[PDB]
Amino acid sequence: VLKKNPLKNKQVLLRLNPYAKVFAAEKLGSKKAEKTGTKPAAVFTETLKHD
Amino acid sequence: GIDHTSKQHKRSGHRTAPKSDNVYLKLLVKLYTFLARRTDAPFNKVVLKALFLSKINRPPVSVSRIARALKQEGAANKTVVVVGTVTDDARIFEFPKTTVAALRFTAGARAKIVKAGGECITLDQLAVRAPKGQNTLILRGPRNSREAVRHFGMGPHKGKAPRILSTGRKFERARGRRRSKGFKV
RNA sequence: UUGGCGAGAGACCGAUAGCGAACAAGUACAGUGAUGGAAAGAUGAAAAGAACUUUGAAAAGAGAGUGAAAAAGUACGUGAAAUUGUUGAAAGGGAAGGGCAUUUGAUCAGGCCAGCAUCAGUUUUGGUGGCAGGAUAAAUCCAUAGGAAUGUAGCUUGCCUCGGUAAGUAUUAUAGCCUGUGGGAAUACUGCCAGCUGGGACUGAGGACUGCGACGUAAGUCAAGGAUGCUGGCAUAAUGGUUAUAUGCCGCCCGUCUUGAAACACGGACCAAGGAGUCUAACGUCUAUGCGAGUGUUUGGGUGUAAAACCCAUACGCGUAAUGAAAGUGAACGUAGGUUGGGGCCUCGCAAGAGGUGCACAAUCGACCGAUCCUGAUGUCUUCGGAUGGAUUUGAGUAAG
RNA sequence: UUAGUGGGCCAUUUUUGGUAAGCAGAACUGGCGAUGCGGGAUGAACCGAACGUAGAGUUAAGGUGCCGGAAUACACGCUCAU
RNA sequence: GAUGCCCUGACGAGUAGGCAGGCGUGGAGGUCAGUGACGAAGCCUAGACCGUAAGGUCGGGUCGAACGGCCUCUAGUGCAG
RNA sequence: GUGUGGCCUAUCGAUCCUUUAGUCCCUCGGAAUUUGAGGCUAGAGGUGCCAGAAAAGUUACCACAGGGAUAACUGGCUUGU
RNA sequence: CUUUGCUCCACACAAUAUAGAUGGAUACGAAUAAGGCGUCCUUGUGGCGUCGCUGAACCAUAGCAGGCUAGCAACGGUGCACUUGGCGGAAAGGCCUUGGGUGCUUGCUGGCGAAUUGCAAUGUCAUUUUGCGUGGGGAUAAAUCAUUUGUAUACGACUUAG
Ligand SMILES: C[C@@H]1C[C@@H]([C@H](O)CC2CC(=O)NC(=O)C2)C(=O)[C@@H](C)C1
Ligand SMILES: [K+]
Ligand SMILES: [K+]
Ligand SMILES: [K+]
Ligand SMILES: [K+]
Ligand SMILES: [K+]
Ligand SMILES: [K+]
Ligand SMILES: [K+]
Ligand SMILES: [K+]
Ligand SMILES: [K+]
Ligand SMILES: [K+]
Ligand SMILES: [K+]
Ligand SMILES: [K+]
Ligand SMILES: [K+]
Ligand SMILES: [K+]
Ligand SMILES: [K+]
Ligand SMILES: [K+]
Ligand SMILES: [Mg+2]
Ligand SMILES: [Mg+2]
Ligand SMILES: [Mg+2]
Ligand SMILES: [Mg+2]
Ligand SMILES: [Mg+2]
Ligand SMILES: [Mg+2]
Ligand SMILES: [Mg+2]
Ligand SMILES: [Mg+2]
Ligand SMILES: [Mg+2]
Ligand SMILES: [Mg+2]
Ligand SMILES: [Mg+2]
Ligand SMILES: [Mg+2]
Ligand SMILES: [Mg+2]
Ligand SMILES: [Mg+2]
Ligand SMILES: [Mg+2]
Ligand SMILES: [Mg+2]
Ligand SMILES: [Mg+2]
Ligand SMILES: [Mg+2]
Ligand SMILES: [Mg+2]
Ligand SMILES: [Mg+2]
Ligand SMILES: [Mg+2]
Ligand SMILES: [Mg+2]
Ligand SMILES: [Mg+2]
Ligand SMILES: [Mg+2]
Ligand SMILES: [Mg+2]
Ligand SMILES: [Mg+2]
Ligand SMILES: [Mg+2]
Ligand SMILES: [Mg+2]
Ligand SMILES: [Mg+2]
Ligand SMILES: [Mg+2]
Ligand SMILES: [Mg+2]
Ligand SMILES: [Mg+2]
Repeated sequence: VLKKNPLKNKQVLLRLNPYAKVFAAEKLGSKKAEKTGTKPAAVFTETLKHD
Repeated sequence: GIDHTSKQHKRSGHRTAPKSDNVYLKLLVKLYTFLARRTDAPFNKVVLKALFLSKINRPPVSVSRIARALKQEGAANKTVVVVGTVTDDARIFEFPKTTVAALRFTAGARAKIVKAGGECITLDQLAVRAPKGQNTLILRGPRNSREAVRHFGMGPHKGKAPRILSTGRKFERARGRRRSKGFKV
């Protein structure tokens, strides 16, 4: 009789999507990426700054 | 606004009820609406639609047409069903046994079926015997045999009959109907 | 047999109708004449049609009276509208009228008006948290190499209101800056979160249960298939209706022909009443109904409770055969054909399907009947007969009505 | 099976006659005619958008000194006209 | 009340024109053993109610003899020109 | 092989009537024969307003239905002159 | 000069109806590539200092919509009525000032009251206009018609006289 929006109504969220409980619990919306120390080639930078 | 691809509020263009005010036909329709909804049988949906048809779409079925149908292989003991009137035909001599279900029998048709050992039944008696259309054979009379259809599509080279009251030598056989008088058709 | 005489009737008209004429109507009246030709019905049961008094020259008024009623007085049933008088109410700076909304006044019929909390649906406006990317921002910052000038210190000359300096010189010194290279961050910008919270507005359809979920060890509970809880005032003109007015904004005059009308296009001053797709003969499509290879009782006859209803023989009409100008001839090779589709039914399959049978209907190839053109057997009033077989020919045909 | 119609007109683009025309005549599309609504003061046809009755939100085209709902907003310039 | 009740989804501009469902008028068959001199019909009424509307209903005034609802039939059946 | 007129793209004509060719066939309805007439199939005689009436003017003496679908003023667009 | 009519003032009591009170319209002039305020002196188009960068100010502001009372400290603030003198004609109708009187004082410290309008409802506090009744004062006409004139004139109007 009445369309409830999952994005507002938390109960309806869980009805449609059982994973939402997990996603919220593990804070998958704010996952830290693993640090990497890659550096561009001279050529990449030399062309980027080229007049 | 909406850019409509189709015509809005378009009626289906099929009868959904008999135009007739015949009480008894309305009872038959109350029965077959029930069976068509509550069974899965294709037969009942077909019989229900046939009870809505106008007189011109329910042409009579002669008893010779019924007899011809029962000569089909594997068909001799099927209940023939005619949603309309079964008329007599004195062109046949030997009629088979068989059960015929129909809205109406002419006096002559009812005589001929019964004399051969057969049985004429109403469509409600059919319902009780054969609720899922079991072991039936639906027959339709010929539609395009009406006099009116001779005249549809009249035009040059179409080969249809002119609408004409009096026929004879002097009625529409000259200019336009032969090469000697202008041209043919 | 729309005249005359005498009768009986009606799904007819009801005084602008119905005959022109419901009435002293072919009258009054017009026209030299032929001719033309209206309007005009209704007091009350009964005149009981107002004696008498009074004002007035009188008409009349005012009383009184008659009557069920003079809101029936002959200017007579009812007594609309246009248009008018009086009274009452209201508004009014070059029209009036109208729409939406509310104020004010008047008027009027049958729970009314709100506040907070917790929810749900839709939405608006804030606060704040976590992440991702990019030159793994660029910068700033730190370190370091080099540089110069809008050249800092120092120095050298010249000015010396006696430090104000003007010009050289000098590249960090008693200011700093630029460029390059390293280093470590942060921030912006963009994006993501099934992150968290505050404020505001509109909505509350539905009406036992039934669903999908969530939370709980279960019991159960819940914000989960649409609002409940708690509280106040009033209980009547208070809300609301109506109406008049005021105010904001908006609003050209309808009808018509027209590409185009508010038009400096036409009709319309106003009001009542009347005022225009009808009936018939014969038809097309469609639909309903009866009966059905038939169908149609109603010309007529019989009968009758009398224009009704009821009953009916023989015909006749249309249909059941076509085709041809005509003389004429006249519809099964076959399971009334074959092929391709085809609803439904039948068989087998849990089902999908597969197979069988396939009416209506569609396309196509055949066959049959008539016309046309050929062919021309046996026969024979030797010119009739016309078998058989054909044809890019033709018909408003047959092929279980 | 049957109604109405068989005077059209406008805009963008292509296009003929003509000095040209709110002129005459064609092409394709969209419109007006038959259509209100927001905008263009006003207006058949332009822009936006097509319309059951209401409530809330958001916008189109066009706007935000005052008339008039909405910044006498922010920013870089240009312009002074007896 | 199955022409009923109900569930679900979508849609709604309109001249000429088409079709559908309704409202109203004179008269006819049937019915309500309908209303009425204790007031029928008509007329007046910035009084009330129902219907999107055609219209219907009620109160008050005036009035004086007839008139309505429903199911059908039928037309000389609806006016601003 | 080509040829059903002209290398291709134009060069032409209904109904009624008359007339010719063909079949020597059908009909003249009380029955025959022979003339005559009538039919059937294919042409010709022509309609150029070419889908095809048989057709001279005048009106300032004029009439009617209409037209701003259309001229004779103004006004409007245009501005060749 | 008799319906005791007219007027003003005070006070009630009615109505009236608001283009919209709800602490205060809080006074230089001039310039703006310049000023204001304070201060000093040779009084100037002077020297010195200081302010702005908005009224986000200043003033007022506590008490039953503001009650009833007791003290302290000042002799100040403020309201009302009454007086003194002055100034203001642009539309002055207001500004200032003297004097005494009488209240109030939240400058400071006490005592008593407030309830039930029930958990909000403008919750009524302003301002006009007019009438009406009481008491107190005050004043004691004209115009028009009709008549009349001709400097005037269609009629009104105008101008004259009684
Ligand atoms: C000029 C001449 C006559 C002409 C024709 O017959 C004229 C007829 C046409 C018609 O149908 N009805 C008439 O009354 C006149 C025709 O055929 C031409 C060849 C020869
Ligand atoms: K819509
Ligand atoms: K008459
Ligand atoms: K009367
Ligand atoms: K009101
Ligand atoms: K017209
Ligand atoms: K005219
Ligand atoms: K047509
Ligand atoms: K046509
Ligand atoms: K439009
Ligand atoms: K517009
Ligand atoms: K848009
Ligand atoms: K203005
Ligand atoms: K009746
Ligand atoms: K012609
Ligand atoms: K003539
Ligand atoms: K020119
Ligand atoms: Mg008459
Ligand atoms: Mg009476
Ligand atoms: Mg009368
Ligand atoms: Mg009147
Ligand atoms: Mg919410
Ligand atoms: Mg109200
Ligand atoms: Mg306007
Ligand atoms: Mg025109
Ligand atoms: Mg018009
Ligand atoms: Mg004009
Ligand atoms: Mg005209
Ligand atoms: Mg006129
Ligand atoms: Mg008239
Ligand atoms: Mg009328
Ligand atoms: Mg037509
Ligand atoms: Mg034409
Ligand atoms: Mg026309
Ligand atoms: Mg034109
Ligand atoms: Mg038109
Ligand atoms: Mg403009
Ligand atoms: Mg504004
Ligand atoms: Mg519509
Ligand atoms: Mg009648
Ligand atoms: Mg009455
Ligand atoms: Mg009235
Ligand atoms: Mg009477
Ligand atoms: Mg009529
Ligand atoms: Mg009228
Ligand atoms: Mg009209
Ligand atoms: Mg003869
Ligand atoms: Mg022609
Ligand atoms: Mg014109």
